[PDB]
Amino acid sequence: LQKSKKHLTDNEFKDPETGKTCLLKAMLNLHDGQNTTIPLLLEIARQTDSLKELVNASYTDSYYKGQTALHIAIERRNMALVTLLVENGADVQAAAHGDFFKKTKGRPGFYFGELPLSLAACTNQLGIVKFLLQNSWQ
Amino acid sequence: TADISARDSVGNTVLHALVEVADNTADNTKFVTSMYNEILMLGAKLHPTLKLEELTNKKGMTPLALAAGTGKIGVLAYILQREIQEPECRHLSRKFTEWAYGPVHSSLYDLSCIDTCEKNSVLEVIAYSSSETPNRHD
Repeated sequence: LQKSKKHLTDNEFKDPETGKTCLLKAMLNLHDGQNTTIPLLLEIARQTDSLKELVNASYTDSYYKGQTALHIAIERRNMALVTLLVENGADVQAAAHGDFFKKTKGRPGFYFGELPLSLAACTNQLGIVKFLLQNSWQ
Repeated sequence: TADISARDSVGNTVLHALVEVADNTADNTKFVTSMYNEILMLGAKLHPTLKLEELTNKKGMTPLALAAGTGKIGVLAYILQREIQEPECRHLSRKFTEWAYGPVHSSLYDLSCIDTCEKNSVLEVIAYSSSETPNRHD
């Protein structure tokens, strides 16, 4: 990806029908709380330009609309990955709009309030609450 | 080596015999369901291509249908909510999980031999039971 751009090519390597860039895919398939590609995939994005569009990225589908990779780390109870991503941007105000994330609907879903701070409060992650309010960056 | 698959005079395999011996008391139920697991798990280590629970005795009854025709609710509850977490004995699970986003988790119960199946459905064997047939109603 060095030899073309990494920017659109990662955007073209977003999983179609879901919008998953490689970042969101990583925390989904974790092993003992770490993939060991997550540090690397951040290394590809920090050297080569446009780091924001990997972490600010989210699902594109209407059913997980707005679920950034930051939401994933909060559900999987990984204090570290919440730290790692918020260092590299990873907006703490990303609205997980998707129908999975809306009011009860009479269908399968978990409503927490669409925002990562509300996810942590509704997940029994008090450490992640206090972190997201006084971390260092955002 | 003993034969997990072998049958008695009345055709009952070992697992059928774990059903005949159950008596709807807690200590028996605690045990038989424990021992039902182990041979049923052992039969995946040795002879990994059998599916013991599909074995039918002289009366054409499986261990599940025999637990339902004979009023064995504790064994029935075990066989139906059975979830085995071990990798090579996971296919022998029967209560699965399809997703878990936070406190929510969506379970899947197999419906083999409950719906309008071929030989003896657990609903038919319960619904069309003789009147003695303890715990018809439970």
